[PDB]
Amino acid sequence: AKVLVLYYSMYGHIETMARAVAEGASKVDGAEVVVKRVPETMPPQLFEKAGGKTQTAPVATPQELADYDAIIFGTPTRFGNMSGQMRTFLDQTGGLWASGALYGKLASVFSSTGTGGGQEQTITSTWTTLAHHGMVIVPIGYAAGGTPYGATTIAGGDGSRQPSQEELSIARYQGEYVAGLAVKLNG
Amino acid sequence: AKVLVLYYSMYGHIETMARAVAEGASKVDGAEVVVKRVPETMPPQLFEKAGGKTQTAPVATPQELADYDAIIFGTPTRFGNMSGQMRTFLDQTGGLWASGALYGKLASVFSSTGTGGGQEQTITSTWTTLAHHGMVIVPIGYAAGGTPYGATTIAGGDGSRQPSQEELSIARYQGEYVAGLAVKLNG
Amino acid sequence: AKVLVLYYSMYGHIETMARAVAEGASKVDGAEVVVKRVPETMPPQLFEKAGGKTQTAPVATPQELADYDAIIFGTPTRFGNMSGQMRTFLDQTGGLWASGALYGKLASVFSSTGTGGGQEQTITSTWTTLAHHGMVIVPIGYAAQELFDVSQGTPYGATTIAGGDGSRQPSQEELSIARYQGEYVAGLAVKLNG
Amino acid sequence: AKVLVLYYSMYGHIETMARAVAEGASKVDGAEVVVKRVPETMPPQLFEKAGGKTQTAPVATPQELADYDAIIFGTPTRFGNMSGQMRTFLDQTGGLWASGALYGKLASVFSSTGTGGGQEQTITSTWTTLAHHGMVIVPIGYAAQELFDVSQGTPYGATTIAGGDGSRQPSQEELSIARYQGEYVAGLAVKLNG
Ligand SMILES: Cc1cc2nc3c(=O)[nH]c(=O)nc-3n(C[C@H](O)[C@H](O)[C@H](O)COP(=O)(O)O)c2cc1C
Ligand SMILES: Cc1cc2nc3c(=O)[nH]c(=O)nc-3n(C[C@H](O)[C@H](O)[C@H](O)COP(=O)(O)O)c2cc1C
Ligand SMILES: Cc1cc2nc3c(=O)[nH]c(=O)nc-3n(C[C@H](O)[C@H](O)[C@H](O)COP(=O)(O)O)c2cc1C
Ligand SMILES: Cc1cc2nc3c(=O)[nH]c(=O)nc-3n(C[C@H](O)[C@H](O)[C@H](O)COP(=O)(O)O)c2cc1C
Repeated sequence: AKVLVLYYSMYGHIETMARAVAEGASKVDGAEVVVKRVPETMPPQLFEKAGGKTQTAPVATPQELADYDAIIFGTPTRFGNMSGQMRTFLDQTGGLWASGALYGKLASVFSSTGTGGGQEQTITSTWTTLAHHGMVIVPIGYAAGGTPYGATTIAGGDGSRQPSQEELSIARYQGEYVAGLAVKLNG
Repeated sequence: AKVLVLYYSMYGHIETMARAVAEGASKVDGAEVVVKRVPETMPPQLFEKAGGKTQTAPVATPQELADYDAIIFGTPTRFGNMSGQMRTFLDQTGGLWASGALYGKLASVFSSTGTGGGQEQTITSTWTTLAHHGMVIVPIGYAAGGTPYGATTIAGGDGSRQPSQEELSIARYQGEYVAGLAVKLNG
Repeated sequence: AKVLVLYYSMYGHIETMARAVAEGASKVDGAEVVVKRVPETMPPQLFEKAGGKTQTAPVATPQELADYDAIIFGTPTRFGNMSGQMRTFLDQTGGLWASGALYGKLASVFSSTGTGGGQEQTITSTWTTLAHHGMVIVPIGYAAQELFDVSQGTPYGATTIAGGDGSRQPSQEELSIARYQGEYVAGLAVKLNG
Repeated sequence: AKVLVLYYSMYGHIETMARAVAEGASKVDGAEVVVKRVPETMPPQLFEKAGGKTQTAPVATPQELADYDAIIFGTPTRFGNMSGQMRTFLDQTGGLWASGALYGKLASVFSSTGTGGGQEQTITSTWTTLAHHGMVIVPIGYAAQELFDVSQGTPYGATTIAGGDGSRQPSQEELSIARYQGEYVAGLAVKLNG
């Protein structure tokens, strides 16, 4: 089964989580794992002014999402929604929608946040879009700051540092668990 | 694989939908289907005053939910949430939660509504509880009044009549599709 | 303006928060503040065996919600929804809905959780119902620090952590935010209604 | 009171609804009403090829949102969320968030959909962001029939159906509800701010 970890990061928190998700997924024998990012939509000079961390993962196209049995989506919490970049990207998947291309495939969501709240709403509002595509939605439940909706990191914004070891463990779990389901369903 | 259709109905709309869901599930060779209701919490005299339709399906206990590979939950739209009866029932599943008993099992949701709106919020707010239990959430997507979140019936409240043939077809689809996934995952 | 703080509590956490909300509301001259609870639905023997806490607040009826200008709703988080007791109570507001009785009145929500997870969904899923009644929804955002009586969460409404075992009590930081919510909502109620 | 109707539209459906909202708002004496759009993010050539509609409204900046008492946000439904254009615009409100600039101001939301599905989630997921800014959320409920200029949906905000092919235009029933929303929000804005 093929697993895509697909993410948006501006300051590297989701980037770090994505690597952990992918490590977890790669523990599953039957699973082929790939990590890609959605495009940055901000002009590089605006990204740099804002202090962004340049992302180097390969860039996904909207249409290649069809190639995978499971897609694990990472986004920062942006006032309780996914980022504009992820939203712009998903707004480009209309052509898949029309064809059923993601129907029945597994979807799961991870996030990162400051200490203001909103991470639950980010994850569940991202589910909604995934449901329009007919994707099967995988929460993490009581595996575990924490939500049962998906892994999170609390990045205590500004002088910000880094995901905790416990946070990265839960992120690894989410990838291992999603990948295991993907192999059960698809070989 | 074992499939439970679990529902709450006061005026029979969800009752009618549940039968359709179960017909759909029963089309799947590997699937064993059972229909049960959550208890009515209103005193019978209060139910009758309100014009309720007496429900006769067997009553589920909260703990027997553990026996099934997939659970398809039906609730009327009540101001954009599940009914108090379904909420009281799910509030009794704490003992399962604690043990992981529903973790990884499939969950899906259907609803009924008047013409006021709220059906989307009823379905997605019910998902949230299912996620706390670690259940895998199955939307219906573009199979289809309609929502991709789950089957609905628009019961145009008062002088109310009945689910449409197209509505009942989508409800059958939801059971067939959920049951098919349950057999893929569990035999 | 008349402000109702309407709550459900099994183990006292929301009760403590309700009292805080009401204290904040009472700071507003011209706000008349009342605290009531929704009925317990569990048999008393079961409530007692479970260690539920007895409470002095008067029990609300659904009808009387019409008599206020603002209603601040408190509920524990039950798997990311309001409690079955609050849901069952709100399901008895159909007659009010049909007459418009709560339309345009102010509404706000507070919660409690064991370990954090779900609190945002509890608050926003309760907003849904408030919107069907046409109530004006008041989130708390991140208010100016000087408006809190303790020097310092969610923007959706005040919350408290009860711990995994239920033994934690609300901190003065948490209670300060609850007091702020009541004062802020009551302030708006008087601005709109005298 | 100053009321901003701030919208995104690709094919004109939300533009038509915005104009309706503004017409309703303008009925309130003392309400100063302004309509602006968020910037298009697609390259113009791609917008044109896709059949996007050109529009006269002035383009808003994020900063100027601070200058209003009420903001009524319009967005098409994009898989049950606001559009990437509105999301990208709101993600540029961090400086306003940090200064409190929108706190306590009134907010309300309207939408459009192709075939119905998702509209409720678009509106309530936009409320989330408004709450992070501490805005007072105004749903429309089911208002008294006599307040609509056409004799007669969701309670969360006005909506319109564009059809599967995008060719449907908003009905006078739908537009009446949009006009109501603007008049009702503007009325509240003047009650609160003069
Ligand atoms: C536009 C904007 C909105 C934000 N909204 C929230 C929020 O609602 N709650 C929160 O706690 N943090 C919020 N933050 C902080 C980010 O979620 C946080 O810094 C996250 O760790 C960044 O992930 P990244 O490094 O992958 O970009 C927001 C940041 C931005 C830029
Ligand atoms: C307390 C209450 C709340 C209601 N809320 C809504 C609503 O938000 N939107 C709606 O369109 N209908 C609403 N209705 C109507 C019911 O969803 C509808 O009648 C449904 O078909 C009943 O299903 P049942 O026959 O299975 O009870 C509500 C009804 C009740 C009693
Ligand atoms: C059925 C049930 C479900 C619960 N779900 C959650 C949950 O989703 N998240 C959580 O952190 N705590 C949860 N709790 C813990 C409660 O939120 C906690 O008991 C409550 O906040 C206490 O408030 P009270 O003392 O006013 O009853 C749950 C408790 C029960 C009984
Ligand atoms: C990426 C995308 C996703 C969409 N998702 C939905 C949907 O979830 N539900 C729906 O009914 N229509 C959906 N539509 C149709 C739009 O909501 C419709 O084009 C929009 O309401 C038109 O408003 P406008 O003319 O102002 O752009 C979608 C359109 C696009 C381009």
